[PDB]
Order: sequence, then structure tokens, then C-alpha cells
Amino acid sequence: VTITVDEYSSNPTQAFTHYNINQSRFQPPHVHMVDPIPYDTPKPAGHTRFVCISDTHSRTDGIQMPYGDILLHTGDFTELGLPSEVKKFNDWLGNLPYEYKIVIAGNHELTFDKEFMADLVRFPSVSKLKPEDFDNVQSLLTNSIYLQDSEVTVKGFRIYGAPWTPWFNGWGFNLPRGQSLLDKWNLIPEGTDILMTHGPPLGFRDWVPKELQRVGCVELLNTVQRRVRPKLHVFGGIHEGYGTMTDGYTTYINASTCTVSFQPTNPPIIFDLPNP
Ligand SMILES: Nc1nc2c(ncn2[C@@H]2O[C@H](COP(=O)(O)O)[C@@H](O)[C@H]2O)c(=O)[nH]1
Ligand SMILES: [Cl-]
Ligand SMILES: [Mn+2]
Ligand SMILES: [Mn+2]
Ligand SMILES: [Mn+2]
Ligand SMILES: [Mn+2]
Ligand SMILES: [Mn+2]
Ligand SMILES: [Mn+2]
Ligand SMILES: [Mn+2]
Ligand SMILES: [Mn+2]
Ligand SMILES: [Mn+2]
Repeated sequence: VTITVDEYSSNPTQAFTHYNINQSRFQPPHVHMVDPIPYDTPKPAGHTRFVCISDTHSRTDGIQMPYGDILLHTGDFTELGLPSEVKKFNDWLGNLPYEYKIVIAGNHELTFDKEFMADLVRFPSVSKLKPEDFDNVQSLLTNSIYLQDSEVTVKGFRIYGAPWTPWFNGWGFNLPRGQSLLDKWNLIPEGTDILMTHGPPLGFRDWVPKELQRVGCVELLNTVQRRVRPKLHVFGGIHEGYGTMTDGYTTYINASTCTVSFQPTNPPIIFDLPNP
């Protein structure tokens, strides 16, 4: 399967309507919300319980974390990517019992985006940083496996992560819709079980009420549904979209911990998958 740039790539709201009209792509019975399961749900044997969070924005102190096996964090774990914020998040991770903690960056991790940092010469406190201050920011995540257009196999699960989102404010890892993003999604390997991205695919937990617009990536949706077909696609990005959906094969989890007003009150989402 070769994914090409969609006819409606630049206009996600129109893409959504188009695919609903022509293919019922976002319609029942196959597409629907999935209710969360409570933390005391027994985990069946031969399964891994994934604890999904995102968009914590350095507000980790009060988060009540559930039993599980592997933590997935889909970015915006800081406000500006300051090394001190990365250190605080890493300290928090180290006190969690999970066997593995897998992390990707989001747009707020400015110091992780080396092209953004170079272009700096809007962000006075980030501009103050000297090269030696942030040459090792990802190295600061000693209690995690950090993914960036890269993958890890853990307990047999193939997990791929990438930070890129459609251009919004020119913050970290922003790219134009279309081929620029498709070039990144084409790196996701076919047999990926769990895909982590910072933002949503078109149509799944990507509604922005203030704009009355869908904002998910159309190339990402086509990649997920047509080429890669992971069992789980976890992301955040659009805080308002916190919650879970399915298309009948892939489960889509918007794990945004913060609300749109940056209150860290959305509970972590647990999700069980059978071990491969
Ligand atoms: N319209 C629009 N809003 C976005 C986009 N990305 C983020 N936002 C808005 O900004 C909020 C916070 O995003 P953040 O600055 O933490 O990346 C999101 O919950 C959403 O309301 C986007 O691509 N388009
Ligand atoms: Cl939605
Ligand atoms: Mn229900
Ligand atoms: Mn965020
Ligand atoms: Mn250094
Ligand atoms: Mn923002
Ligand atoms: Mn596949
Ligand atoms: Mn696989
Ligand atoms: Mn598999
Ligand atoms: Mn974000
Ligand atoms: Mn169903």
C-alpha cells in the first residue's frame, strides 16, 4: 500500500464531510466512542495494560496514577522544553512503578526540535538558553524510552512514536499539511502495533469547539487505516478531544490529561492488549 497526499488534505473539516458522504467513514456501527474501563478491572493474563497520558504540561504533582504495566505519554510533558521541566518530568516518571515508560515529544518541547532552536535567532526564556544547556535534553529522560520517528519492541509489542503535527503556531515539530507530514508518516513501519503521535488523525478526537473545525492529519488517518493498521493509536494534542474511539479494528485514544484550560483533571486511560 502506497499512501499519497489526499485530495482534501489541506481542509480537514471538508475531508471529514467528504469521507462521511462517500464511504460513511466516521459513521456507526463501526465507528463509535468506547467507554473507559475503571482501574479495578481485572487484567486478563497474557495481556499488557497500557496507561495512557499526554499533555501533562508540567502539572504532574496531583495526578492519581492507576495500576498497569506500561506508561505511554504522547507529548507536551513540559511548557517550553526547559531542561529543568524535563528533569522534573523525568523525576516523576522514576517514581512510577510501571515496567516501561515510553515518551514522545509534542509542540511544547521546543528544545527537542533542533530546527526550531536554530531558527530562534515570542520565547524570551527559551532564547536565553545556551547550546550547552539543551544539547542533552532527550538524555535527561533517563527513566523513559524516548521515541522520535523511531520505535521500540517491548514485550513483543512494536511501538512507534513521532512528534509532528500540522502547522499551528510554528512551535515544536510543526509541519505543513500534505507531503511534509506524509514524509514522516511513511516512516511508520507496516507491523507497528501501537502508534504514538502528539496529535490526532482526521476524524478521531480532533474536534476543536472554539473553531468549529476538525484539525486531525488526513495523511495520518490514511496511513493508519490503509497501510499500517496498528491495534492502538494513542495521541493527545487536542485537549478537548480526551477520550477513546474505535473504527472496528484500531482503537484511538486521545489521552490529553489537561483540559483546554490546562487543568490536569482528565484521568489516565487504561487499555489492555493481548501480548503478541
Ligand atoms: N485550531 C487548532 N487548535 C489547536 C491545534 N493544536 C492545538 N490547538 C488548540 O490549543 C490547545 C492546546 O494546545 P497546545 O498548545 O498544548 O499544543 C488544544 O487543546 C486546542 O484547543 C490545531 O492544530 N488547530
Ligand atoms: Cl471526535
Ligand atoms: Mn456507553
Ligand atoms: Mn498540549
Ligand atoms: Mn549540555
Ligand atoms: Mn497552544
Ligand atoms: Mn500493520
Ligand atoms: Mn504487528
Ligand atoms: Mn503485531
Ligand atoms: Mn500540543
Ligand atoms: Mn464496535
